[PDB]
Amino acid sequence: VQWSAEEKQLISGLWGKVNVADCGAEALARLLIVYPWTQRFFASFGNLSSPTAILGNPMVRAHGKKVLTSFGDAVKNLDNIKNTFAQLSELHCDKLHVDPENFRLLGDILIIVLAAHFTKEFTPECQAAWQKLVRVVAHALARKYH
Amino acid sequence: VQWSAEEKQLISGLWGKVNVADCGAEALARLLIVYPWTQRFFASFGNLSSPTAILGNPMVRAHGKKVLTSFGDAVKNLDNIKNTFAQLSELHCDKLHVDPENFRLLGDILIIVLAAHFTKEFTPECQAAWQKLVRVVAHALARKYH
Amino acid sequence: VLSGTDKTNVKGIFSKISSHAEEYGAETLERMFITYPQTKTYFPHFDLHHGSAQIKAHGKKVANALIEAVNHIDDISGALSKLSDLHAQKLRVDPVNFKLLGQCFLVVVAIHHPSALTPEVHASLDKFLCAVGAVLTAKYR
Amino acid sequence: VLSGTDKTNVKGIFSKISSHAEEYGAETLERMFITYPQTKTYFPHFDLHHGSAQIKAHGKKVANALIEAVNHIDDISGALSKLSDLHAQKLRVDPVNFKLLGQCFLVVVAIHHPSALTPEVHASLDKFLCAVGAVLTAKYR
Ligand code: HEM
Ligand code: HEM
Ligand code: HEM
Ligand code: HEM
Repeated sequence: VQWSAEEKQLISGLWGKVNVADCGAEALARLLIVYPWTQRFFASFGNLSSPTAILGNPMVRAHGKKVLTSFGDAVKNLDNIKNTFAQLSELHCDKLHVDPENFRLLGDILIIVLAAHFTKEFTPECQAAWQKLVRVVAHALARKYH
Repeated sequence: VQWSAEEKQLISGLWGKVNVADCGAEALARLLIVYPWTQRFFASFGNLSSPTAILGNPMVRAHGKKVLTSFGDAVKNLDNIKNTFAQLSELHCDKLHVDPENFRLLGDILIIVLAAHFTKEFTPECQAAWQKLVRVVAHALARKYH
Repeated sequence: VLSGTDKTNVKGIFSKISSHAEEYGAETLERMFITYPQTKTYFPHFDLHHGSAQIKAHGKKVANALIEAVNHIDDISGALSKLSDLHAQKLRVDPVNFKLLGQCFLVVVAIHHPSALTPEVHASLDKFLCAVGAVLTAKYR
Repeated sequence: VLSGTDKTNVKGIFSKISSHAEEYGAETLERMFITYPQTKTYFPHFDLHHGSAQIKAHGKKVANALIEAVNHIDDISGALSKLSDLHAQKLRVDPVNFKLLGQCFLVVVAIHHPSALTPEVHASLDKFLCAVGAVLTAKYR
């Protein structure tokens, strides 16, 4: 994948401002509320019984931070993404068997959460660069299926 | 992707028996009939206004054959699929803009055509190997999107 | 929506499938497991070996549920409402999986009734399996 | 389907628009064209530069269709059924494209109404957009 100077600037620009912990908690929790089937991978996390339960859940909140941190690792090495996510691709693909379609729904939610946090600062060019990012991340995360 | 001895056998054994012209034409016609939005890419082909017309269309029939000859290029060089399909990826991705979801649907249709043509010889093990080959072909053909 | 022709096609091809319903369900299931092994995670309680009694028995049920939907083709949602609760609410079946099961069922019909699975019957069957998939995941919607 | 709570959630956030159909529809499309450039293929006849008059005019129609659907939320089909002919039969819009636009609409909402796009309202809005998408691609089924 090719990253233009402007894309790189839009990505690193926004990333410096991102509340990894809250945006992270929010994105994961939205995933489980909006796409209720994904709750199945998170049976270990306990009570996923209501939107309020999911938003209230400490393991949901804590896992969210680390998923977003791991997106941060992509931001931090845009040209080495496929390697950065290899060990995570095996876990997701071989150990957990998560359909890659869901990597895509997570990316989309992250866009919406980043939209809400950044408001008008989340310009069309910015949505476009960040969407590409979550796309490149989903693809690297799926490569153990191929 | 790795290839077992058993898979390599199931693919090559069956391929030698495939009617490329007929299975090719049929799989392309079924694509157009079951998923009519794929007709948009085939306006140069003329009359696709009904199933009968689609099945009678010589350009559909002739393109159908080339598509299956192409799958045979994959069969013929199973470890070198990514490179075999590279120009075709630029075409379908860079020039034609085909959503890769349609690569999956075509492969699904081709598996169904192989099933009808081979009946009980299309064993579960055989399906699993053939489904796998089309999945790797579609993945190689989506390479220019990534 | 399924047209009147769609319904006749489906009704018709199920008429050739009725006597072998149970066998076909089991074969679809078995095909799904080997072709799409990740679907097995939903069946940790089953002996997943080809020809096991649990697959054979489950396969009969699945084929019967489709036959029941064909019998209430005018209103599939009314006839399979129960199964939606099971699949979406209790089981958390990932929506991608329904296409995998539908594909295998199509492989099975093609294998046993090739002349009968013409491109148009194929079109209508696909539509039908999709609607049924749509009912069973309606609790997500 | 959409629960009484969903219908309530959607109408609420659509009231919060609400005099902003023109600008939100336009923004939705602009975002769609830059984020997913492949969707530009359906508009060869438009000037696709940001803020073009055609996009402004078109975004107005898209938003008003969505408002008309919020208005007749008990029978969305009934109200937007004429659009399926256009999208599916005439335009042959690939079904994948409906999610993309939905995605952009949700973003445009999040940007303007960040506190009102609660996970529950986001879920209900998702349900609504998918049901709209289902009506527009209905001539595919
Ligand atoms: C596409 C973006 C994603 C990224 C960047 C990502 C990243 C991560 C990371 C960093 C971990 C940490 C591993 C650990 O500490 O055990 C993880 C684990 C996990 N992921 Fe994701 N993931 C993604 C998508 C998904 C999706 C879509 C699902 C299912 C809907 C999922 C299911 C899981 C589960 C069940 C775990 C382990 C939970 C546990 O046992 O503690 N992941 N992922
Ligand atoms: C899934 C595996 C596929 C394979 C192996 C394949 C193979 C080929 C080959 C060998 C060509 C020859 C290039 C040419 O004649 O211009 C071609 C062209 C083309 N492909 Fe595909 N294809 C696949 C999928 C698809 C799909 C799903 C679509 C659209 C729904 C599509 C749309 C086209 C079109 C419109 C052309 C050019 C037709 C022409 O004007 O000559 N292809 N493909
Ligand atoms: C549209 C296609 C499907 C139909 C018609 C269908 C029908 C059924 C039926 C009739 C039952 C039995 C309810 C009972 O035990 O009385 C059932 C249960 C079940 N289904 Fe499905 N189903 C479908 C799709 C799926 C898919 C795609 C999966 C996952 C790949 C799945 C996994 C299961 C599981 C795990 C059970 C519980 C099995 C048990 O404990 O006995 N089903 N389904
Ligand atoms: C569910 C979301 C959508 C809604 C509510 C919607 C609504 C509309 C409306 C109200 C019109 C005008 C109809 C008329 O003037 O007769 C229209 C036309 C059109 N739509 Fe959509 N649409 C949606 C999705 C899409 C998507 C995803 C695409 C393609 C990416 C698309 C492409 C078009 C095109 C090319 C026209 C013709 C516009 C023109 O030439 O002026 N629509 N749509």
